[PDB]
Amino acid sequence: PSISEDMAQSHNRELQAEILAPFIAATLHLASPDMARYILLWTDNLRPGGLDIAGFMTLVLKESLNANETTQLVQFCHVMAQLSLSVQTLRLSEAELSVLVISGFAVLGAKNQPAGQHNIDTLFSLYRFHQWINGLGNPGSDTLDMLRQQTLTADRLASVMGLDISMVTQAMVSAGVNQLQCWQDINTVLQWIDV
Amino acid sequence: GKGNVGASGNELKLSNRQIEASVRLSDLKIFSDYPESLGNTRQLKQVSVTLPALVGPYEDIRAVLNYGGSIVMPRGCSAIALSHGVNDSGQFMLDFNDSRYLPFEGISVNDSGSLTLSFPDATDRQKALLESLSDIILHIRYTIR
Amino acid sequence: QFFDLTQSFCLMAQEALRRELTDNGVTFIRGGAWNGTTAGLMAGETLLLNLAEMEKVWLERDERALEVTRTVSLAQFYQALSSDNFNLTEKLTQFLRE
Amino acid sequence: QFFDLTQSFCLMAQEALRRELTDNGVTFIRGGAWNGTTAGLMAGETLLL
Repeated sequence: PSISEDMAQSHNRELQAEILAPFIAATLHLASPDMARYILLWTDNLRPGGLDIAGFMTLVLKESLNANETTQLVQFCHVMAQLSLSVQTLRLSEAELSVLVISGFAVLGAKNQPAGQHNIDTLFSLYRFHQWINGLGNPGSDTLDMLRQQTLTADRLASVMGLDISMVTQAMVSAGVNQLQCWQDINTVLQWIDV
Repeated sequence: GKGNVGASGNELKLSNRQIEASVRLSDLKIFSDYPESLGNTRQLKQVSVTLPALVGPYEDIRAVLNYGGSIVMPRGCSAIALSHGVNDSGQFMLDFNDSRYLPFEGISVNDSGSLTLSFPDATDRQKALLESLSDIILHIRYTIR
Repeated sequence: QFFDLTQSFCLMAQEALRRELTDNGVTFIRGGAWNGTTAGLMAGETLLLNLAEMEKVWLERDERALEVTRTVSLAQFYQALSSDNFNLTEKLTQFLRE
Repeated sequence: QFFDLTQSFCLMAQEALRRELTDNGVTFIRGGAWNGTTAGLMAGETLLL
């Protein structure tokens, strides 16, 4: 009843996700419409059952015109349920998720898989990044700022941590990283300095 | 069955079965009517029209006023009609307090656009009626700021 | 009861709009405002959105239609009929005689 | 949805005023009422201003 096909045949994915965000926020027991829109972007980037968001909404507006793919629609639904409860359990907050989704998880990195799959590695890496976000403290948010671009530099990093610069120099020479392009690099420096 | 006299904007023609008479609004020289003192922006807001020809009972004159300017204000006021012409303004009432806009409101006082008096089927049913036609009066009320 | 009554009024409003615009396709009352799972609450503001949509449609598609008046004479009309052209007054007086 | 609709109404009102004063430069609505960070709240009183 609420929405129709008029903006369903459009090409503006972000507009469609933004306008659908309240409905998913309700059906998914989710906090804010912005997180609904972000997780919509994420599920689109997954493409669970060979679907996009516009297709998702067109099929929903269809009155169960798919005999078998309605189960695929509800599989998409359970998939966003899983990602949403991942967010709830890991307690990720607004800005970190926004950066990760707007960067297509490029600021994370993964193994033999772009962005992020739905396996254990993604969950573990996101959890690590989140404890590190929390332990950054007050300036850590603007740290994410310099993380959104590739201006994340060594001396600023060490100064935020409160640690020595030369430690970080040795860590980048040992870990082989010349620039902290992705959180894989950051995490490797983290593990080397932790050792 | 066809005539043409006049220049662009100020013309009279008989197209198809329809007599057209276009008047260039800028051609009327409303600027010179009153001094530039105590007035900066002038614009048209009302037009009534009179057709005092030989008309008895039961004869129904049909006229159309159309404006074809560049300033395009939404429909409802871009054209008016004439049936009686006895100080006919094109409405059941002459109210200046209308919540809505009067037809032909906001026009530039000497816009490059033109206004057309059009008589349908004068070939034809209004041929006799417009044969007896003498002339037309245009009472234009306009405001000056 | 109050919701049923305002629902009937809003339906009547939609029909009035439909007649005014002489288009019988535009619909805004799509039902479901009495959401049963939630005691049928919070339908007033959904109806308010319906009314806002009504007002938007009415104003945006508004068109001050051009007005024309036509005078018709029954004597001339009947005297000038394509299939049965006849004197109207004479037939009147005759039908009066019988 | 309601805020989008009232945004439309406010913009057509602005256009009506621009016609009335016959000046096309005066602007009052400059967007930003739908503050996305705040779930698009706080637009109503903005339109009031």
